[PDB]
Amino acid sequence: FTLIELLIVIAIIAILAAVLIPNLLAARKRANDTVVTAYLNDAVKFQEMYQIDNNSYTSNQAALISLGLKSTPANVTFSIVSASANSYCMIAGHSGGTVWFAATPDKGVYKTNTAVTSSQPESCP
Amino acid sequence: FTLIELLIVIAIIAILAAVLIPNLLAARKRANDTVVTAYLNDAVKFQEMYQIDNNSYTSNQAALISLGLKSTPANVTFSIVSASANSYCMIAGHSGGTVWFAATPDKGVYKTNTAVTSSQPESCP
Amino acid sequence: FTLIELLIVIAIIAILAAVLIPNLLAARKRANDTVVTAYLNDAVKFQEMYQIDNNSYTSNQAALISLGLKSTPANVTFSIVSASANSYCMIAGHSGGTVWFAATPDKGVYKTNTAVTSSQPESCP
Amino acid sequence: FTLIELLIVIAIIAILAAVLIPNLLAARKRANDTVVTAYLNDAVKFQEMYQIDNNSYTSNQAALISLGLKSTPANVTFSIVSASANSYCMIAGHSGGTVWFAATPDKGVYKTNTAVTSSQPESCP
Amino acid sequence: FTLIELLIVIAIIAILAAVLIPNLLAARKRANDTVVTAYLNDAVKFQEMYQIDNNSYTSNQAALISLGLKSTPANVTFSIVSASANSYCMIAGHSGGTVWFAATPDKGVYKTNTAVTSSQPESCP
Amino acid sequence: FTLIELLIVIAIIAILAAVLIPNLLAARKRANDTVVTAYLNDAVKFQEMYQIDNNSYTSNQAALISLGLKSTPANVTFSIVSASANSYCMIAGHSGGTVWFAATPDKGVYKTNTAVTSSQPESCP
Amino acid sequence: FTLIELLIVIAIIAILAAVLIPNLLAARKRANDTVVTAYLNDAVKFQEMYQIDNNSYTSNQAALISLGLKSTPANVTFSIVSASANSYCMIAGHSGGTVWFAATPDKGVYKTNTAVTSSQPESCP
Amino acid sequence: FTLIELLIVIAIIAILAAVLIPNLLAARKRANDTVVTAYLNDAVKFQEMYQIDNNSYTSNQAALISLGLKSTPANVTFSIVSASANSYCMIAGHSGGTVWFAATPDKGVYKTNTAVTSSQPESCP
Amino acid sequence: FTLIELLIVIAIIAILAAVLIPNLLAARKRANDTVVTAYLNDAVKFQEMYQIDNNSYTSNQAALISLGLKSTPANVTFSIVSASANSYCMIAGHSGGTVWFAATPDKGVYKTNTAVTSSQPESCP
Amino acid sequence: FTLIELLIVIAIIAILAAVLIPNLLAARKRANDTVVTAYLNDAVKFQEMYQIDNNSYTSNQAALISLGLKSTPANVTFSIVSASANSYCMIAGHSGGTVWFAATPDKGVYKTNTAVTSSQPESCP
Amino acid sequence: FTLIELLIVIAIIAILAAVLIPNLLAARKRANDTVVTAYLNDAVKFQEMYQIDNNSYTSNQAALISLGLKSTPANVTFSIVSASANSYCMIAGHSGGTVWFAATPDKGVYKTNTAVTSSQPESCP
Amino acid sequence: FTLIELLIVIAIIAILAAVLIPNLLAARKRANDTVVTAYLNDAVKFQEMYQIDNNSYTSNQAALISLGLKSTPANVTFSIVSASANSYCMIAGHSGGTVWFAATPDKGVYKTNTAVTSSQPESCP
Amino acid sequence: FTLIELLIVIAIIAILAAVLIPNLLAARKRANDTVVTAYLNDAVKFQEMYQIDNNSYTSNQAALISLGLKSTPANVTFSIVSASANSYCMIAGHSGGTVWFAATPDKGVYKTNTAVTSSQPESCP
Amino acid sequence: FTLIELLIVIAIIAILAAVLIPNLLAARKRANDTVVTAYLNDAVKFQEMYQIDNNSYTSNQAALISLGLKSTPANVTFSIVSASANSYCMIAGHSGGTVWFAATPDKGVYKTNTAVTSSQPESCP
Amino acid sequence: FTLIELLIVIAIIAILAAVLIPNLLAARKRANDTVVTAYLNDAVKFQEMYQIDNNSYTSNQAALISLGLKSTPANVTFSIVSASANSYCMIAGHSGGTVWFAATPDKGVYKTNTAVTSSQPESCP
Amino acid sequence: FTLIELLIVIAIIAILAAVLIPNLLAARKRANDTVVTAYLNDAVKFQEMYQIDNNSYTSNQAALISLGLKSTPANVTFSIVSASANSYCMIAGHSGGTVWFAATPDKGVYKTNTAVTSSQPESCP
Repeated sequence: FTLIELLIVIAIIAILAAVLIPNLLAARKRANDTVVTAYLNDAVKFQEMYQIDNNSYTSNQAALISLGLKSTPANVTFSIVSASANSYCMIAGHSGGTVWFAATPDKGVYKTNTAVTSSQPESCP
Repeated sequence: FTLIELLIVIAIIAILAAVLIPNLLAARKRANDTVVTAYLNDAVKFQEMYQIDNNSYTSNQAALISLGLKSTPANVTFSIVSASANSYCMIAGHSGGTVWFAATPDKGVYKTNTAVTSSQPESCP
Repeated sequence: FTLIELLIVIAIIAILAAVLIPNLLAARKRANDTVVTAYLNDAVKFQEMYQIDNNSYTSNQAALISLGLKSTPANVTFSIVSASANSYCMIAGHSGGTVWFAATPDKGVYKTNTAVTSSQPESCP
Repeated sequence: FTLIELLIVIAIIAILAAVLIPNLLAARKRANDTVVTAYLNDAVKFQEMYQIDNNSYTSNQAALISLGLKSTPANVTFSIVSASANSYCMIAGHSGGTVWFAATPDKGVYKTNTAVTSSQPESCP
Repeated sequence: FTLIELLIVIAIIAILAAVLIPNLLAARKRANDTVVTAYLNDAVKFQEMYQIDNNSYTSNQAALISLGLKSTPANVTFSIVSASANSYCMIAGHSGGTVWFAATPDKGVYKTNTAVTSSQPESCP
Repeated sequence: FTLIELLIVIAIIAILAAVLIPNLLAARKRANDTVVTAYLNDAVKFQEMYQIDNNSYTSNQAALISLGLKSTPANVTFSIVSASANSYCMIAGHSGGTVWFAATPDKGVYKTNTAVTSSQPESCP
Repeated sequence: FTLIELLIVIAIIAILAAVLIPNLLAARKRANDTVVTAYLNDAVKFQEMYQIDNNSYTSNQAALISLGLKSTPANVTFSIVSASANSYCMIAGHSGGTVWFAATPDKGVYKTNTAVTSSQPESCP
Repeated sequence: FTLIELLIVIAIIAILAAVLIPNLLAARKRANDTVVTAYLNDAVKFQEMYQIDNNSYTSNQAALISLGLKSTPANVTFSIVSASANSYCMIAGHSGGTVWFAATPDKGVYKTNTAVTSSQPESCP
Repeated sequence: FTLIELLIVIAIIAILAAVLIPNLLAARKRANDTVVTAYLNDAVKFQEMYQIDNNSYTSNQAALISLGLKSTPANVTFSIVSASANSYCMIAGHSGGTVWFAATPDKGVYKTNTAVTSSQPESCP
Repeated sequence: FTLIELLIVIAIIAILAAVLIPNLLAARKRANDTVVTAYLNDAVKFQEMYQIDNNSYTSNQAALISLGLKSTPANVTFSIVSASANSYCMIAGHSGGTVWFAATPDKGVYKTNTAVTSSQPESCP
Repeated sequence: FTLIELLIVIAIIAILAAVLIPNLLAARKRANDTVVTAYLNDAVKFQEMYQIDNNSYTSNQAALISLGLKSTPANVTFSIVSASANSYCMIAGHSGGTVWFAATPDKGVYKTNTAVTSSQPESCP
Repeated sequence: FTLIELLIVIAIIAILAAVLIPNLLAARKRANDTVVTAYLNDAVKFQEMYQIDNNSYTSNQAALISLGLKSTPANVTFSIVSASANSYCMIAGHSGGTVWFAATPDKGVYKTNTAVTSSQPESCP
Repeated sequence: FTLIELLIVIAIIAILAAVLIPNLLAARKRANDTVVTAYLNDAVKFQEMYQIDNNSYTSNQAALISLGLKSTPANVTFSIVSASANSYCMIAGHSGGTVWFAATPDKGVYKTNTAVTSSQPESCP
Repeated sequence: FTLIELLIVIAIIAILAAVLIPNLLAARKRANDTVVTAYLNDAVKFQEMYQIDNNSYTSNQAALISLGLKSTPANVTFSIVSASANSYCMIAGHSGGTVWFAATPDKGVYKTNTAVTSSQPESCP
Repeated sequence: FTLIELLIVIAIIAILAAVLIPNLLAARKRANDTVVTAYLNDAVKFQEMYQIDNNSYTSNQAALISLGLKSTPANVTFSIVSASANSYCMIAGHSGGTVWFAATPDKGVYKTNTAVTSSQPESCP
Repeated sequence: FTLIELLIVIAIIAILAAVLIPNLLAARKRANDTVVTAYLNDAVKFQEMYQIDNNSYTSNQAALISLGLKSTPANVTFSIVSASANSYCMIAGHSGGTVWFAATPDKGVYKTNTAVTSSQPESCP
């Protein structure tokens, strides 16, 4: 067991420790988008359930939570823009996500061009 | 269980969440037309019942409701234009519908070219 | 139970609601003519009953009503034109009827070319 | 086959059931007068037949019935007032008729101003 | 086939189940009036048939039934008020109808202001 | 257009089909009596015409038919009982009538207590 | 889009497929009664038309069909019991109906206690 | 609201639309016979009125119309065959009737075996 | 959340998307027959209304439309074959229906063996 | 394949397992309301079928089941409050539903303010 | 990067590969029931369409397929037991399903106690 | 920490990197089919919505998009073959899918034998 | 090859053997949570499958295992707290995990504050 | 630099060369199990993909390889036992592994008691 | 301490210095393959992340680096051959490695027969 | 044994004692880098474990140690710069190492240009 045989093993550990460790930040961004997309997909369901009861759409979040929807997820900024009798607009996004996600009845849940680092969209596209 | 196998599953969920969610706003428009058509179809019946009693047609809605007709539905703007001894004209429409629906004795319950976003028709075609 | 199966059912209800509802205004016009023809047919009888008593025909309606004839029907404009010792002429019509109906002893109760929308005939044909 | 098509048919039956049914009470009054006039016309004949036999007129009804005259009709109040050698007076009337009918030789069978609801005339005009 | 696509279908079924189901109670009221009007119209005929036989009108119902008239209909309170030699008065009404219907010879079969919930009229107008 | 709206329409048709159809058998009985009364009234006339020619009354029917009287009507049993020089007796009745009708010169054409279901009267009352 | 979200959607489809599908067999029974009642109502009319021509009622069906009546409907057992000069009795019923329907002139078209599964009534009540 | 519930409702409407619609052509034939019988009954009256004036019967129709008789009805072929001093023969029939109707003084107004589709009878039976 | 759990969910969506989507073309065919049957049922009514006015049946469609009948429906080929004084024949059919529907007074509105893909029937059966 | 690459995959599975699993309890509540609404909609139909037979409404459930209605569904408390000759009131609700559903003829099938956790309504609004 | 760090990663992959892979066979059973329920639900519709045409129910499957129904699905044993004029019985089941599904008009499409591993039910419950 | 212990760890990473990485291309093909099936399923809905408005089917895509349908998905070649008044044919497929998918009203959305690498089908099977 | 060169190699092996060996106990805790989360996620699925069959939720585990669920995993304490008709509560945890995991329908599968070293939660939060 | 200082260094190299060299054969066994588990996990996926296409499971391996699955790995004996329409059984194992691994849909991929030195299992547990 | 004892120690150092020094070049080759395999394994992940965003695969490397991928490693020649919408091919290799490594979606990351001393492969196998 | 033979042996020991003793300080520097790289590699793991629990990254070291991470190694200056919700930066270095080592999620554990003799980096590159 030489020093050179130990020294080359130390050299390879430095190489393997760099390359084999994956990009963590990028992997979480897409998982964070799934949380935003899932919560908006759930939000659309409980909007339709409130439409059965009251014949309208909710401006406030507490109305949707009372019917059955969960509380806002960790590091997520859910915010309903507006809700008329026969329409709605719900913007939501994760802090370390990719982009903001809108949610309307005609277009469904989709993603906008605005970044999560930038400010919240005033109205959905 | 790799990261790539998880990553592609996250990618497919984003695709399925977009395409499988149907157009909600469009689906409700036709259901809203059925509510307007049904209420006008009911309104025509209670107009004929008032014709049996009083030998005339009602200008006011409260006369039709007293005989048996239900109250005006949620997000519906029912409004009788005019009602002579031997005729009537009743316009009605949903706020998030397609178009206004007229209701006369000779033509029955039919739909007009005027949109629900536009103002109420003054007289039926 | 799909959305398309519900959507086609909504489409067929719109078709059935248009075609199966009959022409109400036209149906009442002929029933209104029967009321005018019946009242003139009754008016001819009580004219003959007054002829038994007084040996003449009545100019006024109150004389015919005193013998037994009913009051003028709802939305009907009965009006005796003239009544000599050995003749009479009685025009009558419904507001939402087809045409005016005359009533003389020689021709009986018949219908004239003048429309109910137009003014009352001065004398019977 | 709609409910509205059935409902309007029910409405027209109510109209036709009112107007087409004639005045029954008035129609019978004139037929009842014919029964009184016929019985008095027959009574005058059998008075002349008794004049051939006895050279006088009958006070009692049974004398006229013995010669051939029929019994008093149903709901008729026949009553001979007086009968001298060369004259007679016979009042008669139906209960649901118009007026009392007299019967003398000089004037024949005629009708008086006294109503059938009012009491019987003591002597003929 | 999403949950939201099923959920909106459940929402529309709730709307269609409310509006498309017509007013049953009101529809039967007018049909019940036709039964009362028809039975009184039949009762008037068999009163005239008894007038041919007996020269009077019937106080009891069993006399009219013996000639040919049907038994009293289900949930109908037929009742002859009075019947003189030359007149009659017959009140009748359905339990779940609109109003009581009278029947005299001079006025025919007509409807009175008294309601079926209220007590039976003592005499016809 | 619901199933319940169709089902109630089927229910009302069953009610209207029962009540509005009149008693046919009873209506024909009185018309059949008019045929018997008319034929006996005609038979009395041609008996008087034979009295002008032969100075007697006919026992056989063929003698009356030769003068001008029509043949016996359908479902009618005309039969002359007896005919002396200065009198006659003629019984007649319809198979589906009410009662047998006699016909003598002194009493005219009248109806007897014997029913048409029962056997023919041997002699008139 | 989870498996549990798909699995619950499959569970609700099984529930909706059971409850929303109406009772078809029961719905047709009442429609089948309308066919029997309508055909008997038509049969009564053409019996009266044959009475105008021949002065009797038809035993055979071919006589009624020659005048204008339609052929026997599908899955209906029409059968005239008897037909005298002044009466008739016509039993008819659908194979998958409720009960047999009689048809006489005095009682009109009515339904009997005998079931369609049981044998045909020999004579009407 | 299922498709099957709508589909069975469409099936029942097809059944009810066939059976409930009565035979129109046959119903009019008997009404057309009444028009021919009425016009011949009127023609017989004005023949007797001409007999009072001229001591004969009319060959031409214009003579009867001048006295008071109406013009020939729509779709009716009135035609007087012959008219001697003390007799007459008048054939008449509707185009869509049953048979030709004769009219003589001895037999009155009666119907012949010749059909309306076949040619006009040369002389009355 | 595995790939296999996502993959089986994709497999079930393909199965549910095939089986749950109903036959649309077949469902519309019967609704299209109702439109043709309803329009012919309406056409028969306005033919009878023209018969009241003119004492004949219409060859042209514009005469029926002037009285009150609606315009020809979308994708429907209405065409009156012939119309004599006392009869008519009206063929009609939808482009994507089942068969052509005839309409005569004696047989009512019925369906023929000729298919809508095949040419129009020259005359009704 | 590092431990950190496995560890982050375990972290994302925990996130996806929380968010993607939908609210099951809320989804079933609306499906349970459809079962109650469907059963009451069916109950209203068989109430009208009993009205055809007996001319009344059923207090007991076994009468409705004998006509054709299904047995009470699983975890549903159907209960008829009252049923007069011309009216009815039927309360029903699911154990894990939203609210109780009433069912009257005038208002149809509707939902009340009373919760399914709370006790059954004594009478419908 | 040690061997122990690789060895524990291999150990966790074995654990995750067992637990995260769901029960595939059970998931397909319920999807297979949906295919059987959907095909029977479709089969019930085309049975009603054949009832409109032929006034009966089909014993053979080829008759239902000719109207519009699809071919039998993969690994499904559809088989109509019997079909009278006013009823039917249709058993069907998937090879890897749960139980056999019946289909009658009165009970609708329901599931029986017989297993798919066991033989086909001879008649529906 | 030997070189051989590092060397075997490098050897196992090469094995795990090959086997644990799943088939990505195959996984996307089935997800791409879901996008095509979903878009055709949506296309069928908006074809029925255009049928409600215009009483026909659309040849152009822009008509369906104006009603509410989304734009064509990424790497998808949607193309309507033909659209008559009462039918349609819509072929669609993904570039990296499995096969082309047709969409007609009678057969619904189904997959054809033609591959996505091969050219587009001219007409649907 | 000196002793000092061997001695420093022995010194570095002691350093590398300490630092490079990862925390095994902590790595397994999160993998153990995945086993508990996966088994509860599977348990929720088979609870919904039992809800399809029996219309309730299971108290016992053997009912869920009979449907298809696997046996309880090694070193896992699965235990269903309660299961009403329309709800359930299932606590589960690994012996060397982090915390207990609950599982209800409304909240899904989530983790509680109670530690695995501490006793089992009596009811879920 | 003594001989004893060199001699002890030679002695320590002999000790370090024995202890520091790990068990290679045992380390590969678990890596070989991962290859078998991964290939069976992949085999289960492509079995579900063939189920989408053909509605069955594959007996032959070439069918799975054609869809996308890789060739059999080096020193691995993959072998499908049986594959019915709704099930499968796939045994596989490495030559220098631990035990044979089965793969069914209900149990997933699991390991059996049979050793790789022993013969292949005939059927999976 | 002799010269011979020193001389033999010098002789053994020459032997130990030859044999104990391992093959360095060969040890690095396999570590260099791990760097290429790791970078391609990372490259495959960021290709799937670009597929989520743009619905395609990247031809240029800068697109993958912008998403999160690291810069090309030292002495590594990464080069994307081609990238269509639904596929890709990425060759990469180390200068002192063994062979070139390809990377496609269907086959994953694998090694080719071409040596690193030889030129770069034009397309992947 | 001469003095010169001893003297040359003393001379060679001085030469061998200089050359054969390796560079100790340099050998430890690379081993010290492995300790820093290993501790940062461990620190990255327990940062991801805290992200599972709290949905954030730790600023303090005591939070990471509580989860399972070891205490700071001897002669190592670990120090977390900052830690937002979705990112972190951790600098660490040995006193007798080469350079400071950073540790972020996107770049992994890498080495910076700053020397260990120089002061600690304020933020990672």
